[PDB]
Amino acid sequence: NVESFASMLRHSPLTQMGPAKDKLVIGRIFHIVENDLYIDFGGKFHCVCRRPEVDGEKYQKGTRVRLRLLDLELTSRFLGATTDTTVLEANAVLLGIQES
Amino acid sequence: EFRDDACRKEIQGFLDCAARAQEARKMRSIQETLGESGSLLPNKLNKLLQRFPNKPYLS
Repeated sequence: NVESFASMLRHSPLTQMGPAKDKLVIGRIFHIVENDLYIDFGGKFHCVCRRPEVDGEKYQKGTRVRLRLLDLELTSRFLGATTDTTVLEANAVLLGIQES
Repeated sequence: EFRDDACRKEIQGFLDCAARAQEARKMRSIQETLGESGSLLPNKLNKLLQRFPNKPYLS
């Protein structure tokens, strides 16, 4: 009884989410540069969000925040290009801090 | 009849305008160009563009 990859993919939380547009997820802040917060929400790419002005002091390393995903990966194909231009980051809108 | 005594007020108005125009021109040519007001400068924009170059070929 060995779980196959298709079984792993089907039951994974990312797969059952469906489209990533307008989905509330929880991410973890791992790297902070000035006011730019790098938040990883379990996807392939992290998301960069500006530090909110209302409560910017609480946003630190390891803090868990709430995100509204807009795109797992930002790509777009421009004029004359043979492949999409990838930013190697995700697009999300910062909402607040997750509290239990 | 080109007498400056009777035209003191109007002369000063033109003289003041030249002072403002000269100062604004120097500020616009120096401070505004260096201040990067408005759109991003082409020198800084080209650095961003070359970070993601357009590829019309296959690699």
